[PDB]
Amino acid sequence: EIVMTQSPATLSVSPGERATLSCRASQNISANLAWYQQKPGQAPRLLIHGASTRATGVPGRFSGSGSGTEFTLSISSLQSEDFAVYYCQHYNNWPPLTFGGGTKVEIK
Amino acid sequence: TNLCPFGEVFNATRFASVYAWNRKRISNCVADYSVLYNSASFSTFKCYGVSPTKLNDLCFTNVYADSFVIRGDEVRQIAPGQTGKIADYNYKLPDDFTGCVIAWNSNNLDSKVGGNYNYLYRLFRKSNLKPFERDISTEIYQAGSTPCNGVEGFNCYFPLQSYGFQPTNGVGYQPYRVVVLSFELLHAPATVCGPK
Amino acid sequence: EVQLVESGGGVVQPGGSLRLSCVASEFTIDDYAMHWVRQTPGKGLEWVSLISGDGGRTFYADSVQGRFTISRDNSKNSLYLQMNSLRSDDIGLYYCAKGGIFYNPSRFYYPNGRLVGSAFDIWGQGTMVTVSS
Ligand SMILES: *[C@@H]1O[C@H](CO)[C@@H](O)[C@H](O)[C@H]1NC(C)=O
Repeated sequence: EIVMTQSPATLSVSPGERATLSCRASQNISANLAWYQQKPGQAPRLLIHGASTRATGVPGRFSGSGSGTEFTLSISSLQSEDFAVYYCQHYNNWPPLTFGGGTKVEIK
Repeated sequence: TNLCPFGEVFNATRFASVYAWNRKRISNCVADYSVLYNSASFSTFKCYGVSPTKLNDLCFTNVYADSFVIRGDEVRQIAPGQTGKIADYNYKLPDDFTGCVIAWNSNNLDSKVGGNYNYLYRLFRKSNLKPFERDISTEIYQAGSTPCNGVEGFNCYFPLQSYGFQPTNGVGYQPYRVVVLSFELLHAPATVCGPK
Repeated sequence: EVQLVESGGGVVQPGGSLRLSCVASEFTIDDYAMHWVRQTPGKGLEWVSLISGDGGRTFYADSVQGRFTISRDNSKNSLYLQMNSLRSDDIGLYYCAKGGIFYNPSRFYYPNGRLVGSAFDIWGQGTMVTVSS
């Protein structure tokens, strides 16, 4: 039912710069929004479970912030291994789960 | 000649959940075990460490009746040296166990049209339960790599989940009521014996 | 690593029937509520179907609630999706997933229960189905 929207449609940013992704939800989520990244040719993998708690095996450069309606994913530094499409999924109480549109991170 | 209160235990209207199994101490009474075996209601009557026919011929200090309700397929896990959710994290029998386990179907008694969701069992535990150990704490279980500060989350799960007992579901999911009679002669005095 | 391997998806004409089977390796799916998630090429991930831990409570997306039916086999460690009457909107990859446990209603969860921690940490490889004439 709820709609998850990513403000950055496509972020073409040179490597080595902070990246900001903004996720907005229709209803108060109360910090139940995970993040996923998908490189081409691979299944998307869990990146940040919870609002800001980084997941297992994730480099410390990725960070989460925000709560309530608005959440944010911050990439501290952009490398050649950080190019993918990012979806902000929500896992609220009821299982009409909704993903996000996706952000295109491109070189230069 | 006073009979033990087997009727209250077996014919209780409500049976305690498996995660907190009801425990009754039976002593200072004559127990008619033959009545239980003669009844054909009990689907499973596995006995460990003693033969049922000779059961009335032996005396014990205490009889512990552990009563609960578990699904049909999980009644197999009630046996010494067995693995599974009910065996490990809910009710763990010792490998050297002297007693019997009785199980019978209770589909009409428990299941309802909307479904009987009262009974619930424990999903997670940090360490496997020791024999005859019961824990009722509902601390938010942690799957590792992150402490949630007691807040439900991705890897942080509430330990208890409720059975869904639909009336027309398969035989595996139908509610089986189980009573484990553990006979323990703790020391020299013995008060429980069969009829003469 | 924990793996999910799927099969049974393939090209089919519109209105046909297909069945997808996903097998879990190096862990157990007895308690988790597994998901079927459709990723249409050119579109983001779309949650399609859900099944409870015991299979008693099954949810579906609004678009595909009429047709798709999901079942699970804990003994065989498998998840089956019986697709029927495929439409043009169903052309895309299909992923198995392991969401959080679906708590059936109880004393602690009176209003119809809750789905806790439904973040898909484990993703299958994918079995693309095609609705082509
Ligand atoms: C429970 O009640 C039934 C009759 O309703 C009776 O036949 C049975 O013996 C009772 N159970 C016990 C343990 O006495």
